[PDB]
Order: sequence, then C-alpha cells, then structure tokens
Amino acid sequence: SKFGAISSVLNDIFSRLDPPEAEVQIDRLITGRLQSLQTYVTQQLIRAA
Amino acid sequence: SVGLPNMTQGFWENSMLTDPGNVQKAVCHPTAWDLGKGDFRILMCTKVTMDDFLTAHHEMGHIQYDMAYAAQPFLLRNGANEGFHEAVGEIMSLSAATP
Amino acid sequence: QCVNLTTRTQLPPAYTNSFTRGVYYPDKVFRSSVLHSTQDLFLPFFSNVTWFHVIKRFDNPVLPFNDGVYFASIEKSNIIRGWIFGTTLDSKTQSLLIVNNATNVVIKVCEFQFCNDPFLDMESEFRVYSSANNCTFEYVSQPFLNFKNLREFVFKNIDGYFKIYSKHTPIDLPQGFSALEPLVDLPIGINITRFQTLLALHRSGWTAGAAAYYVGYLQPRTFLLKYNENGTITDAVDCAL
Amino acid sequence: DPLSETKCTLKSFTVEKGIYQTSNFRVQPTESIVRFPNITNLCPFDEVFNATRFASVYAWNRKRISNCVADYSVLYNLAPFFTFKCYGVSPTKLNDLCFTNVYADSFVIRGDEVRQIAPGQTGNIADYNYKLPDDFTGCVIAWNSNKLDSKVSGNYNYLYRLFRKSNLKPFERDISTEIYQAGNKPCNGVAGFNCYFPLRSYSFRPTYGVGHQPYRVVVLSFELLHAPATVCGPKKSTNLVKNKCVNFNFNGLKGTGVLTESNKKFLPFQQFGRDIADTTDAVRDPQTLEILDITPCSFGGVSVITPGTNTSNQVAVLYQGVNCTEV
Amino acid sequence: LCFTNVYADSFVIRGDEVRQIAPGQTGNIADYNYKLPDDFTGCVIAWN
Amino acid sequence: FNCYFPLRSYSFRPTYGVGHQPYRVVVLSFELLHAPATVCGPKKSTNLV
Ligand SMILES: *[C@@H]1O[C@H](CO)[C@@H](O)[C@H](O)[C@H]1NC(C)=O
Ligand SMILES: *[C@@H]1O[C@H](CO)[C@@H](O)[C@H](O)[C@H]1NC(C)=O
Repeated sequence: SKFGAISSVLNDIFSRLDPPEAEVQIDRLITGRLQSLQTYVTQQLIRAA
Repeated sequence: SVGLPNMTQGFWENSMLTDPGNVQKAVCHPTAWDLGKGDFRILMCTKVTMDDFLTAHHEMGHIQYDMAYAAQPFLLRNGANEGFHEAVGEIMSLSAATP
Repeated sequence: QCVNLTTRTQLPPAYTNSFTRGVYYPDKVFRSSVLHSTQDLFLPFFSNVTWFHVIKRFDNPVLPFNDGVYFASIEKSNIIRGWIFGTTLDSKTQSLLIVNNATNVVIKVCEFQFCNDPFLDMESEFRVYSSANNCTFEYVSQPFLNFKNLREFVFKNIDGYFKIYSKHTPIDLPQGFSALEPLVDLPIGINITRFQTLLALHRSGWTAGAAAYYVGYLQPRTFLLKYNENGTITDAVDCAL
Repeated sequence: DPLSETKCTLKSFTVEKGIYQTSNFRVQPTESIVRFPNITNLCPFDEVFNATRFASVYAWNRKRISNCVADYSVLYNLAPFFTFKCYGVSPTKLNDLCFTNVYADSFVIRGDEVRQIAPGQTGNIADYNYKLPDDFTGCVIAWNSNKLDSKVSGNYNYLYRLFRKSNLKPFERDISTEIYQAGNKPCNGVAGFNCYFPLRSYSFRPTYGVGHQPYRVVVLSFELLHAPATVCGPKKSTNLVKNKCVNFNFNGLKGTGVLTESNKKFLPFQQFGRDIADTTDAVRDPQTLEILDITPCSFGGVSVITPGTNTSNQVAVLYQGVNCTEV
Repeated sequence: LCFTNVYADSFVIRGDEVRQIAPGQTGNIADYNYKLPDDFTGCVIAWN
Repeated sequence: FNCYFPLRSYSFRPTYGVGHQPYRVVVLSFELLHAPATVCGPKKSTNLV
C-alpha cells in the first residue's frame, strides 16, 4: 500500500526523489506500516482473550 | 612588460624576418603590413645589429598600434592624424635604446 | 492514387454478443496460481460489439477511437492487412499507418493524405494514400499473420504509448477464453480519435472474399484474473456485470 | 556475544532464567550492482559532427534526433572541441537526463562571432542569421575548422545575412534573397543605390587570425513535451553477482537481496515475478534472458536460552526455521 | 538563538548554479566542488 | 585522449546574461548542540530568581 505516498517501494522512493522529500515519504510509509502492525496486534489480543 | 598584449600566433607563420636569399627577391625596406581581417605582418630583412633591434621596436610599434584600433571600422582603422602612427613607434625605440 | 467504389450494398449496422472476449495481460509481471484483481481499460463481458461483414458487402467505414478499440476478425486467406489511425485523417495532422504485406509489417507515423477509399490489391498494388510530408518514426517487424483463423487485437493510447495486443486462435464469436499477449510498444506520443481498416481486394473488377470483423470499445473497469501454475490467464470475472 | 546481545535488547544488565528472542540472521549485503540491456542504436552524432560539409549560417540546418540513445560523453571526449559552454543544464547530467527530441543545428561562422551564439546576445548572426531564445534548454559546441573550411584562394561557399528588415525570432530561419531596402526609393529588383543583396559570402582563408578562422558550430536544442522522452543516455552495466547479499538496480527497480538461479518458467514477454505477497521475488536479467530468484538474504529469527546470571553465564542459541547445515 | 560554533564558507559560482547549493541536491559543483550534508542546520547567502 | 584537466575556469564577462553573471555565495553553518554556546545573539541578562 502507498499509504498516501507516491510509491509503495521504499528503495524506489529513496532513488527517484531527493532525500529531503524522500524522508517525508518514508515517514508516511513507516507510520502506515506501524498502524497496520498495531491493528493486527490489537485484533490478535482481542481474539486471544 | 609595458602592458601591450602579446602578438597573435598568425604573425609568426606569416612574417618573414630573414632575407629569403638570392633565388627570391624581397623588399629590404623596413615596412609594417596591416593586411586587415585580423592579419598583421612585418616585412623584415633583419640583420644582427643594434639598429635592426631598434628598427624592429619601431616597426612593432606600428603594428601594435594596428591591433589597438581593430575594433573601429576599416575606414577609421587609422591614426587620428598622420603624426601619431610614427610617433608611437618612436618612443618604443627610445625606451629600448636606454642602457 | 484514389478510386471511389460505388458497388457497396448498403446495410444497417449489425450487432452480436461479445461473450467473454477481450481479456489481455495488463502488465509484464509473472504470477502463478493466484487470483489477482486489476483496474484497467477492458472490454465489458457480453457487450454489444459491432458486426462488419465482407462478401457485395464492403465494410470500410471510419469509426471513433474513444478510450480504446478491440479489433477481432473471423478470417481465412488473410483478406485483412492493416489499419489507419489519426484524428483528422489527412495531411493536416500526424497519422499512424499499419500495413502487413506478404513479407513483413511496416509502421509509419507521417502526415499522410489518405485516399477516401484506401484498399489493397497475388497482391502487388498498394493504393492507400497520396503523400507523406513529415515522417517522425518508422518501425519494421515480422508479419502478424472454412474459417480457420481468428485474430484479436487491442489498441490503446495512454501517456503517449501505443500498445498492441494480439492472439491467434484456430477455429459468430466462439465461446471460450483466450488471453491476449502484448506484441509491440510504440513511443509515438500523438493523439488518436478515429481509425479505418485496410482491406485487400481480389482482382481476377473485384470480388470480396468470405470474411468478417468486429469493433468493440474498451471501458475502465475491474476484472478479477485467475492465473494458472504456468503463469497464463485462464479465467476472469467482470466485477460490474 | 549472544548473551550481551540479549542484555542489549532487554536494556538491562541482569537476565532472568528463560528464553529471549533478540535479533535475526540475514547474511549482510556487500556490493552494489546495476544491469541494463545491451547499448545499441546509438544516436547519429557522427553524421552531424563528422559531416563532410557544413551549411551556411543563414541556411542553418535542422537534424532532429529521436528514437536512439545519445552518448554525450563520447562527443565531449574529443580533444578538438575545446570550446564547450553549456546553458541551462549541467554537462555531466546530460549523460543521464532524457528528452523527447534533440535538434542538431550546424553552420559555419567566424571565430569572433562565436560569442554571439548565446541567449540574450545580439549581433548580425544573432539578429539576421540565428536567434537563440533566453530560456534555451540546450547548448552549443564550437571548434576551429581552418583545416577544412579554408582554401588558399578563399572558401566562398559560406554566406551570412548582412541585412534584414527585422531581427530573427528564436529558432527562426530566414533564407530570403530579396534585395534589402536601405533607402526610401524602391529597389525594383535592382541592387543599386540604397539597395544591396542581404547575403554576403565569407572569404575564409587559412592565413587569417584566430578570430577570423572558420569555426564549425553544432547547436544542440533539447525539448521536453507530453510525448515520451525517447532520447536517453547510455546506461552502465556492472558484472553479474550471484549467491551474495547485494543491492540491485534492474531497469530502474531498487532493492536488496541475494541473487540465485531460478527454475521458474516465465512467459517470453514477462520480466518480473511476484509471489502471493505481491513482492518482487524473481527478476529477469536484461543482459542475459535468465530469471534470478531474489531470495531475501538468508533471513531467520534468533532466540537465546539462558539461566539467570545470578546462577551461571553460559547460553544456548536457537535459530528457528533453519536447518543448521546452512549455518 | 545561541550557537556554539558558527562557520562561514564563501566562494563564487555561476548564476544558474545557485540552486545547486542545497542539501541532497545533485550537480557539477554539488557532486564535485561543494556538497552540503542532508542533516545540515545553517543557511546560505548569495548576492550579485 | 580520455585524459583531461578537471579544473575549468569561469571566464566572467559583464556582457554575459544573468545566467552567467558571477554570484558571491556565503554559507553559514550553526553548531546547535549541547556544547556550551559561545556565539551569542543580542539579548540582555536578568537577575536570577
Ligand atoms: C599570449 O598571452 C596569453 C596570456 O598569457 C597566452 O594565453 C597566449 O598563449 C599567448 N600567445 C602567444 C603567441 O604567446
Ligand atoms: C503447465 O505446464 C506443464 C508443462 O510444464 C503442462 O504439463 C501443464 O498442462 C500446464 N498447465 C496447464 C493448466 O495447461
């Protein structure tokens, strides 16, 4: 998932953009993936209960 | 040394500073040649003498004057009056003749 | 060299069901035994595709290009040869040309001044245009070629790319599934709004052989594609049917 | 050692009895590799730069460049092209940047008029022969052509437009031979008083100065349109590295992993492979049509079994999901 | 603000090369003459 | 051949356009860190409360 960024590939984002904006795009990717992982963990906790 | 720019490389391959010999007849009179279109030559039957060294300095002063007004139009590519052209070359010989 | 033909037997436009034709590979990515969903220009299933008949039927009209065209032909003896592409279809604007002779294919994008009735005529008489002023690109490749030959083509124009997908199948439109593989990519970068087929006429005046072709238009929609173990598409479903 | 690695993860100096998972095992990367298809279909720079004859400045020619790869490094590598002043783009990035079309403009002028070939400049060549726009994305190449464009009797084949009623527009050619109207009296087609031919022929000779020797000028104009950029620079190919943790660039895709032999049967048109995870697990090399399984550098979870440090110090290491003939 | 140490770097470049003086910016002077770090605090002054 | 002098000289001329005019660039770097600051901005101190 792009998570609002221009690309879903992290290294492609590094390569195709300048680091000043690639860093913002990668921050968006990282926060999206952390959100996905915490959603998975929360659902797993409820199911485990 | 005095500030005038060095002459172009075209002068070397176009100016004959030594007598050609018996087979070829060349004018030995000291003459500076401003052919135009950025071409400048001096016809020299130079010998190893003090006068020829002063004559050379006198004649480069003619040609060195020529590159100065190269930017001006062809009809205006001359001295302001008849006396300036020779006078500017004479101070070159006067300075070169100093001990 | 242009000759207008008035032996046409006028007939109202025909129609037939598309069934499940027009599926092509949307990209060049390998997938094995997975169901993948994609959104791209596709021919809707069971659509109303136009029917054109060649026999004295002489169907060489000019059709809009729209967002894309699905060209299919029930063919034998290779009566169909190529197509014309452009917007104003004259020397005013740049036009695209596809022809396939007995030797190879010729692709040219020039300011052609096409004949009002372009056609081809053994075949040694090519009469399809009158002039060529500014040629900006030319390409040459191998030839593309009872009713025994089914030829299906897809033409698209996105981001200045002219994609062509083809599939040859030996056999109305038959019932079955056959994905269309990409054939050639053209980096031309022009606009196309109309087209016209080029037909080969048999001279022994002229007589038209037994052949037919169909023109269907692509629409943006989502298909669910099923890949086999070897990586080819074997079935699909239209999510808006 | 793994015991300290456990302390590092727990952020503590004492470890209770139990099993703890700390970090993972991926054979680290090592090199960087780039691969591109064979460099063919070079742009015909030789047909323009090494042309037998260059046209006059007023009849300055057009040679459009497209559907080819342009090697600007080779043309710059030539020693005689001493003059290289480039506008609007760094010469170094011309080897990489791509444009829709490239216009090669060739003519012959004097050495003194070389400075007139620049945006925002004026002159007889600038106003009457070739005008260059201020927002010019491209640049020129000029070199001495005395050995080729000069004759002892004079090479009069080159002409320049001395007079014109108005200054030329950018990228505009004027080849009109109409007699210039210098006075109010009509010319009537007669080059008489106040009426002269606008074009004058250069009398190039090998016995002129540096500023009057002929200089062949090749002008490169670069444009980017909505049409695809079909003029690219050459791409460097690095030798293939296999069975090692490397960073790869295959036709523009970046990634990191080990490149191994693949038994998959790609279709002839297909190039990339994706698993059920929608990740690029396989790729086709451009130099040789072979499939390389982009196995992620042998990665695996790790876990340390340890008694309490209050009891002992020995530890045991567990690599789950790994047959340890591979460690 | 209060700084610990301040450094002044001065040179002369062409008109169209001023945009190449920027963090993470590529170019001839950027790659071969003067490159600024990405995590760079501080800033540049240019005048005719 | 293939051996060139990497140093090229700017031949600045007043007749050149704005793209080739000489520009003087001064780069300022600040060491904003935890070290005891030495470069002080214009401020006035106050008694310690
Ligand atoms: C003249 O002087 C200039 C500058 O020192 C130099 O570049 C040039 O080569 C010289 N020419 C001759 C003929 O000495
Ligand atoms: C896939 O290819 C194999 C040959 O490698 C063939 O035996 C098999 O029939 C193919 N699968 C299908 C569905 O055709």
